[PDB]
Amino acid sequence: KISAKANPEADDATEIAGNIVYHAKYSPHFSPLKFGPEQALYATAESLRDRLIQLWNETYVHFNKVDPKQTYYLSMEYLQGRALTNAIGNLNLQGPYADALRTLGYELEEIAEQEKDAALGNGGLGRLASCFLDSMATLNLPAWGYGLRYRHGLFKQIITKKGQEEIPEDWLEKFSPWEIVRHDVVFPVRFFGKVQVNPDGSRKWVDGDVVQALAYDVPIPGYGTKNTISLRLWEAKARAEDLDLFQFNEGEYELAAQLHSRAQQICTVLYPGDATENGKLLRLKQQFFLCSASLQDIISRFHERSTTRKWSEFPSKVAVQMNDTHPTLAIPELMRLLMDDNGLGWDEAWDVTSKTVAYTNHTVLPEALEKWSQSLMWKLLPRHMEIIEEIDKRFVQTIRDTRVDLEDKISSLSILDNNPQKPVVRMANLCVVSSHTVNGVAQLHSDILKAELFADYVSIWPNKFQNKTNGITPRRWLRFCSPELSDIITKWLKTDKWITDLDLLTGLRQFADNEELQSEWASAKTANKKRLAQYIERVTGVSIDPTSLFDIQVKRIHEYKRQLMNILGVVYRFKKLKEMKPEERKKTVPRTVMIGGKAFATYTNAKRIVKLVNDVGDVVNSDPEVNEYLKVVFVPNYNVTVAEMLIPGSELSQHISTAGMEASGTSNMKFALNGCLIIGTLDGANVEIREEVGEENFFLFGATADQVPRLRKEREDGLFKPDPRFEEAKQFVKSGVFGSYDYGPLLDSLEGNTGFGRGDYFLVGYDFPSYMDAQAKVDEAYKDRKGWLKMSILSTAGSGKFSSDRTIAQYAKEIWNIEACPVP
Amino acid sequence: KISAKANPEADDATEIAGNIVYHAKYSPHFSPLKFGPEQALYATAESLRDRLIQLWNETYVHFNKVDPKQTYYLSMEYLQGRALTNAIGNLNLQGPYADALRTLGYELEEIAEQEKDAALGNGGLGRLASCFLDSMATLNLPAWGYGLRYRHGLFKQIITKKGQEEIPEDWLEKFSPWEIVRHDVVFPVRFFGKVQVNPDGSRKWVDGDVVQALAYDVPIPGYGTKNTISLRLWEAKARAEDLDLFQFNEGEYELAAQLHSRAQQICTVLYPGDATENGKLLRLKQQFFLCSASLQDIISRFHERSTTRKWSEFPSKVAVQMNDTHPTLAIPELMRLLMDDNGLGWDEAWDVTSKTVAYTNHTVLPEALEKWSQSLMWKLLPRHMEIIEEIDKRFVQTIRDTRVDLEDKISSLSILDNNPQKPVVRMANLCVVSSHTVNGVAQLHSDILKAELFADYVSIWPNKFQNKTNGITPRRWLRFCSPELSDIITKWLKTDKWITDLDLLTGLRQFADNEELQSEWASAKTANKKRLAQYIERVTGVSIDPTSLFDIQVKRIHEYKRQLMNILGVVYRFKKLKEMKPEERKKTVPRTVMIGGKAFATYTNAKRIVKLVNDVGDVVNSDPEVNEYLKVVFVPNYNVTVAEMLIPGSELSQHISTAGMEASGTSNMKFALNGCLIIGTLDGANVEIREEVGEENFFLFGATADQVPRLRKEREDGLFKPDPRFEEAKQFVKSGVFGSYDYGPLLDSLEGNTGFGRGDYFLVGYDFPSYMDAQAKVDEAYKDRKGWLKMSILSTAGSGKFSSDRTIAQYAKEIWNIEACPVP
Ligand SMILES: OC[C@H]1O[C@H](O[C@H]2[C@H](O)[C@@H](O)[C@@H](O[C@H]3[C@H](O)[C@@H](O)[C@@H](O)O[C@@H]3CO)O[C@@H]2CO)[C@H](O)[C@@H](O)[C@@H]1O
Ligand SMILES: OC[C@H]1O[C@H](O[C@H]2[C@H](O)[C@@H](O)[C@@H](O[C@H]3[C@H](O)[C@@H](O)[C@@H](O)O[C@@H]3CO)O[C@@H]2CO)[C@H](O)[C@@H](O)[C@@H]1O
Ligand SMILES: *Cc1c(COP(=O)(O)O)cnc(C)c1O
Ligand SMILES: *Cc1c(COP(=O)(O)O)cnc(C)c1O
Repeated sequence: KISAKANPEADDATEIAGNIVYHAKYSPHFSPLKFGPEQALYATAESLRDRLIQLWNETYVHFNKVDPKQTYYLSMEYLQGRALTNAIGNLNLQGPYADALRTLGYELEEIAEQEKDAALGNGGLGRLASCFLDSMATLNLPAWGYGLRYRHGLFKQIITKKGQEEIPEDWLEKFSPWEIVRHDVVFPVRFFGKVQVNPDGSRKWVDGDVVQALAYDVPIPGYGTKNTISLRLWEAKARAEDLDLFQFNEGEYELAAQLHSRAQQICTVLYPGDATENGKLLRLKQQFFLCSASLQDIISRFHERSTTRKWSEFPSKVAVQMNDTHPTLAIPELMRLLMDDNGLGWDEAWDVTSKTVAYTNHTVLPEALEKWSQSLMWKLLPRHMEIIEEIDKRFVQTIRDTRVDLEDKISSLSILDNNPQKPVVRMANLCVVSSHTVNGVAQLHSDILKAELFADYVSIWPNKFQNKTNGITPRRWLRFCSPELSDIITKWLKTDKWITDLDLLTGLRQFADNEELQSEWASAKTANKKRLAQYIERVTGVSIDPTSLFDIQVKRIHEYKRQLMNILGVVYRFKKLKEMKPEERKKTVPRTVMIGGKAFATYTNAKRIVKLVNDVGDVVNSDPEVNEYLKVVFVPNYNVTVAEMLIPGSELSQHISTAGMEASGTSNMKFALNGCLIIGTLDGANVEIREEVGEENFFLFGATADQVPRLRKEREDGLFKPDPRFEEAKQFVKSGVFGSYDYGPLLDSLEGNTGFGRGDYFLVGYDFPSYMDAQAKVDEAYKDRKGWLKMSILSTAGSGKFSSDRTIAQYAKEIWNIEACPVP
Repeated sequence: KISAKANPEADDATEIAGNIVYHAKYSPHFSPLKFGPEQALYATAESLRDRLIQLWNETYVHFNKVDPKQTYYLSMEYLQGRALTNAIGNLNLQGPYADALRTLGYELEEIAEQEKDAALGNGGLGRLASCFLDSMATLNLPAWGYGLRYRHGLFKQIITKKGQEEIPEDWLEKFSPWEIVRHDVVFPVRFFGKVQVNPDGSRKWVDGDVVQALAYDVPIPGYGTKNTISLRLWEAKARAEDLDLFQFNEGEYELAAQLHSRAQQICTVLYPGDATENGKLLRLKQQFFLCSASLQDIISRFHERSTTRKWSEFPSKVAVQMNDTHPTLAIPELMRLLMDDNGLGWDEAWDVTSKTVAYTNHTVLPEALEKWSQSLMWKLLPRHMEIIEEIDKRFVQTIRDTRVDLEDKISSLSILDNNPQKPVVRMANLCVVSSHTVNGVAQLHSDILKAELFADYVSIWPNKFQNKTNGITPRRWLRFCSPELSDIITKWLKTDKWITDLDLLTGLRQFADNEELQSEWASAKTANKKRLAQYIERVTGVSIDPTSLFDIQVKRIHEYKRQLMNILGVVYRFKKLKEMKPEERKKTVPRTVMIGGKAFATYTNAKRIVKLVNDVGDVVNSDPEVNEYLKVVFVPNYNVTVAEMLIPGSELSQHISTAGMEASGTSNMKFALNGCLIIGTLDGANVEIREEVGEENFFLFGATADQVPRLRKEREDGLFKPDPRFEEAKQFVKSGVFGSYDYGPLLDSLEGNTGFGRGDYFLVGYDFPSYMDAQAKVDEAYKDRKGWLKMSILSTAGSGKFSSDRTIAQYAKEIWNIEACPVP
């Protein structure tokens, strides 16, 4: 009935309905008879993109006129998730859009479910990046992100009888309605080739392969602001003229299209397998391609703002932030662009580069810092190796000529490790030496960087090193994912200003004992639990009881994350439930356990752990004697959407990594913000959460990070004494109770005292008893409903500090020296 | 200045200007700073596509409600050219769009020049297809075309010092604003695999590769009607799930993506080189892909129109027309879809197939009819070979049962040639045996098919064979490419109804001697010649004199087309001009010779001819003693756009193929319609043109088709006597006058009496003298300006018969049994 009428600025139900129908008809991607939910999604998204374009454009023009110092965030991952709910929310158009879609015959919820997540990231590195973008927008900061437009993500995880199987993502196999292609924004990116030395001493990278980098903008709208910034993504492309027709017409199709194939490879998947030289080269190509395209674009915008400019202004007008060591090549690439393409001398280009770049480190373990073969780097990126060797020459000369106390450490401090067997470039060393600031992501992590990992560098530059505690946006992670709870918070604080000033949540503490609030709290959590139930049934086929305790663990599958401990706990609780009399079973607290996460495909034990969880669920969930008191579900394809479904409905979440292994952990912060209590080790963000929410609202257990090496040494000296419940759990897994899959090889990782891959290095067995004791505390606290709801309210009430708004403001002031630039 | 305001139905300058700016802003493909000619082009096209969508939709719905019999035209080529001018013209929005672009700061002409031709075809087969689509739309016929969405055409021709070089077309490297993707219209297409026999006797093609066939519609608007039909184009695609991640992550990138690569190959170029087994298989895959995707879509639309349907209705509701033998596989594919996917028995599916399919043949030479190795067919399309062998078994049984006088000819009449040395499938035989109608494309061609090529088949089915003389649309080829001449015609006929009733042009004959008309005619031709001069200067750098005689030959470069005869004529003319006294040179008619066309890349002598034309021009054009009387220019990258520039400005065109070699030739018709006289052999469309325009208005020469074999035999018997002027032309080319390129090997094709590639089989030497005598007649006729202009007017006046509207109306009534279905 509703007729097409374009209105790019539609802000009421009737105008918005007209604009959606306009796109359906005049921006078609389907046959015109079809107006199903999927077609309704694309039309709605295109209706919203109209407003996004207006704002993006206004923002671009304003930043152009003002010529503020601008920050560019370089990341190999962005976990954008779905864009619909967030776009509608930040434009504060919820009611009008929900009403428009109703007049067109749909519930907004159903349409929202059609959207595929943007497969542009994998883990916490990427979701941090995504949260940061939302906060940069909302704080009106002149800042952008750059990334790669990956076609297939890491992988879509499916769960079969074999356990995890890995299939390419398909989010772009029709189209993304959010992105805007910029066919004028193309930069050449080189690979391989060699260095031409000119008579005047200048140098030029020549020959090799040249790919085209094409820009796509993804608009990022701020909450309660016109300010709309960009996640500018690159697509690697060959030109038509790069296809060799002679070869094609001889039947040599692969040779004919070899440039197109190498360009496609760059944006196929994140973290392509790098056991072989091909893979190592591919990963390096992706990092270089990000770096080179992004820096060419940045330099081009710097010049475009010239009202007449001097290169001395560059580090007063540009900040480049490296998320982890993946964008390390920005350092030598910026030197290359300055000196070769722009004529600067080494000293002037170094002064610019060292004042522009900053490095954020996300790791405790020095073994985990990136290193590349010097031969591979010479092959792919000869001119950059020239620049890197010069950076290292100068640095080492300075240590030799000023720090004689460090002479014996030059072999570890240098960027180039000239080990006779496997000479490498130490990318973290390149980052620390070159960057004006280096930061960690939690206080303890940052102290560990200063005191252990980079101590000799701290000695050289005692003001280089800073902390910036991670955070999460309360838009995506509370306001938009839990609207009913958000309405309760607004009502009781008598303001909605908490959405941009999350510290206002402490105003809930005075009401934590108030039974009317506890009632409304409980109703909210229950609603979310029924929605979650529905979802889990939909996607795993298992019915789950929403009056049961929802216990959730969702992280990357990995021995140090200790999913294996959780699952052995479940196996023990199952066994005891089975042995109990039915009269005794009625005393226990019913529980639905939910584990999810992806396993790196080639990581054998991680894949065995996923298989184990599923085999355990298959048995427990189908056992009519205890399945009223316990169910276990492996939740597949964990991504932002899945987190948006689980987090609002969560009651207990598990953050149980071996102490000392986690720098941070932002999912912890999401769960705490949503009233979900944590069972956790004293590690990463758990430390700060427990501080802010109060130790009485947190379930702590396990060895502490300083005990861990002592306890490993006790194991090696044969002094470990396994708890009987742990031994019984193990045996039961080895009993055959969970089918014909031999779990013996997985569990052998927990056996013995010595050997790589043996001796329970992650202290599954040692922590097990305090872990089970904590789970007993959870049960007892759960049975006291009023006490539970009080703890849940305090958890939300104490979450203010974890806002990514706080984090980004600190970066803005202390590292980038940028400020708000609100679009009028 | 002008503000964005969407108006899909914009019909005046101000509304249209707003809609263009609306697309520029809200359908962006560029950074928002840029509004150059290219960006203007895209925005203007999108503005027009708005109107095209409305009409396409209205048309689709109307055909759906009516359930008329509908024709589907299958072609491996469409020469669509540029769409802008044609779209504006058919919507009769010329004035409003030219004014809109002027208010936005542009001339429509400049915007028009930004458009890349759709590289979807190569030659006359494809432009015929494109003309037919325009006439289907204009005559309100329920008819569509199906084609492949080729990414890179055949090739873009560049001319370098080496002559022709071939580069991939790039029309899709940003996007095409005309097409509409239909993500719900996807069909599976199989290759290789094997045939499963089921216990119930049914058979199923299984295994092998499976690609996805995705539809894109290109709207084809009719002149003076709402009726807008489709050229539906297929893209071959792999699914994301077809990428093998294990292999990708092992560094085996080619293996990982091998399905994606085989899908991409299908739509890379037209006519991929087929000397090797790979290429033969790729060409077959392209034909099968077209056929299978198209027929699945047709069957799906047949069912979608059901009001309740019976299969007996299918051939009353569907006609499939095969343009040449490339869609031969529609016959067995339609039997496969009917019997396997839809459950029909052989006899019912054959009755349906034989009444649905018809075949248009375009060939005089039996050596030219497509044949494929039986083994290759078995490998790629096993189920189709099963069906083909059954068709052939039954047909041969029919000859035994009913036409025992043909028993001895079964080995030539059968579809399967079981020659022990080279067993093949004869695709033409399959087409003739299966189709209810077979037609040729000119009266003489059709008589040759009945009397020689398929005589025994005519004997079996004496009503199968028909003629349908080709034609051209007077919209693209007169009304839109020559607006000024069109305005003169309208003024003198006192009507513009000729645009859809081209036989009205005979009303110009009474005026062919009228001095005022001749004056206006000349003025019109002169304006077109100056535009052509500009263009030639732009695209070759050669400055040409528009008061000279413009002599044009534009066809595929080939020894039988006899560009080599033309160029040797030019070389002789140049030599005589140089030898003349300047007093004598002033007696001659100045001439600009223009040759163009593409050479197949591996066809050595064709490429040598392109080089020769360029080397001759380089010398003549830069010779200040005769370049006032002669210039020669090779016009590069001949395509629809180039013909749109040359044809309106042409005075003489050359259609000089060896007699008996051409079935038709539509470019002949386009020239005749535009008042350009023809120097030509008695062959192809020249026969009918000369009849219609009058023998006094045509320059005929050369051997006739009945003489050709006798003359070839005389050459073999050593009785040929070369004309001295021919010999002198040859020698001068061998003199070194045209640079260091040795033309000896090229000319060796004209030497000797026997040998493949030798002995002047195309009668260049024999026809040369009557050719030079005709060119002499042209010069004399040119000097009599009134007599020339009378002949030019008579040429246009007699061109009515060559309308594609006549051609399609005949197909509609006599072959498809479809009728007008005007959209209200
Ligand atoms: O302003 C001085 C100078 O700076 C730049 O030269 C640097 C090169 O760009 C860089 O490769 C490196 O040069 C070394 C070569 O790699 C090596 O092969 C050998 O020749 O030693 C060189 C010096 O150590 O370092 C220099 C400068 O230190 C810029 O390219 C010059 O144009 C510019 O004049
Ligand atoms: O008419 C009913 C019957 O028709 C269809 O069968 C045909 C097959 O589809 C077709 O291939 C061909 O089959 C021959 C096989 O190719 C070959 O192996 C040979 O040895 O024997 C077969 C029979 O000639 O011909 C038959 C029809 O003559 C349809 O698929 C059947 O299900 C249906 O029963
Ligand atoms: C927040 C989030 C993460 C990061 O969580 P960690 O605690 O570091 O494991 C990862 N994936 C998704 C989908 C997230 O939403
Ligand atoms: C009309 C046309 C053709 C068909 O020409 P023939 O005379 O059949 O060779 C080929 N190419 C182009 C660009 C045309 O416009």
